[PDB]
Amino acid sequence: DAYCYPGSTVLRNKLDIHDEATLSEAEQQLSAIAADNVEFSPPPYSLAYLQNIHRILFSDLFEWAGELRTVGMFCQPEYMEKEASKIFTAMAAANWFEGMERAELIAAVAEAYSDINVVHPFREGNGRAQRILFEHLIMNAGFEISWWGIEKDEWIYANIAAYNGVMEPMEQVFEKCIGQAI
Amino acid sequence: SLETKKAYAARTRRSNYAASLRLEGFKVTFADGERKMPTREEV
Ligand SMILES: [Mg+2]
Repeated sequence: DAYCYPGSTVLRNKLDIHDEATLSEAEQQLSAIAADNVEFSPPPYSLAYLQNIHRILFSDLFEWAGELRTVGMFCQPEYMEKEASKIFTAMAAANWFEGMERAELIAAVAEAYSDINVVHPFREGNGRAQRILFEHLIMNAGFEISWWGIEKDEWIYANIAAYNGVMEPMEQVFEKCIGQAI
Repeated sequence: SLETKKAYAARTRRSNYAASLRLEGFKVTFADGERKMPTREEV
């Protein structure tokens, strides 16, 4: 993969870090500080909105922060803009889930999360940038959101279930992460 | 609602990102999301 160093699996970073362990700690810390500088913004949301979050999170490490996948992995690169546009257009047609009760918002957010996940716009950091977007999406809909509502094993299985078209595990994830109205 | 939405996000984003790091496999707990964060001074 061209994003990585020659003869290695570590992606090239601005800090010239060459083992995967010390890059995760650098990525985890530097992106956490950046995550604390992301403000809620009102809709319409879009791929560019998602790209803006990714650039804010990882611009201290990767030059391609905010840029879209150039290699395949999922939706292939040449169709990602088309596919993301379909998803966000449908979300916009549903008023970005505003006006929906909790029960309805859970089913729509679960399905929208998997759809966007299939696009997978970035070489790395897709899940983190996507969840910050879905934080804004849920609180724009008017509800509290905390990813502490589920643990990692449940999250992995819900995403696997969603790969195979079964959304019920994704729905109970948001059933446990979406709370009272703001 | 807009100013309250931004206020809610600013109150919860740091804890939510620590939780989001936990979903990705990072060894981060709830206390890590409550701790003071160091300034950007990458070594
Ligand atoms: Mg994910």
